[PDB]
Amino acid sequence: KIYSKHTPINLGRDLPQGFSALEPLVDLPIGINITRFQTLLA
Amino acid sequence: GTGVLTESNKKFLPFQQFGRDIADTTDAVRDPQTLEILDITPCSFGGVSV
Ligand SMILES: *[C@@H]1O[C@H](CO)[C@@H](O)[C@H](O)[C@H]1NC(C)=O
Ligand SMILES: *[C@@H]1O[C@H](CO)[C@@H](O)[C@H](O)[C@H]1NC(C)=O
Repeated sequence: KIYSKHTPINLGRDLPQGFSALEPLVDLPIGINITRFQTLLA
Repeated sequence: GTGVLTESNKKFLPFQQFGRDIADTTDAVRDPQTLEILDITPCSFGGVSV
């Protein structure tokens, strides 16, 4: 289950102070075992 | 169920399919075919005294 939110902030004070819910846009029937994750760069 | 279906101005998010009351009774549904938002109200009722 992946929840996403795009909030254009202006303060830039790292994580902002406030509330912003995230909506379940993606759900995948993957059925696998996940323990370690990494990110990808160009 | 049994009730009256009405066109509703409720703003469902695109992933939502239902809408419930305080007592966990459904008061809004989404049409599986035409993707319409239908409010469900109970039919007319009331106490009768003699
Ligand atoms: C997934 O793999 C780990 C080993 O790293 C194991 O302990 C676990 O039982 C497996 N299954 C899960 C997390 O559902
Ligand atoms: C099902 O009904 C909807 C509404 O009439 C229509 O848009 C859709 O194409 C239909 N699907 C199929 C597979 O016929």
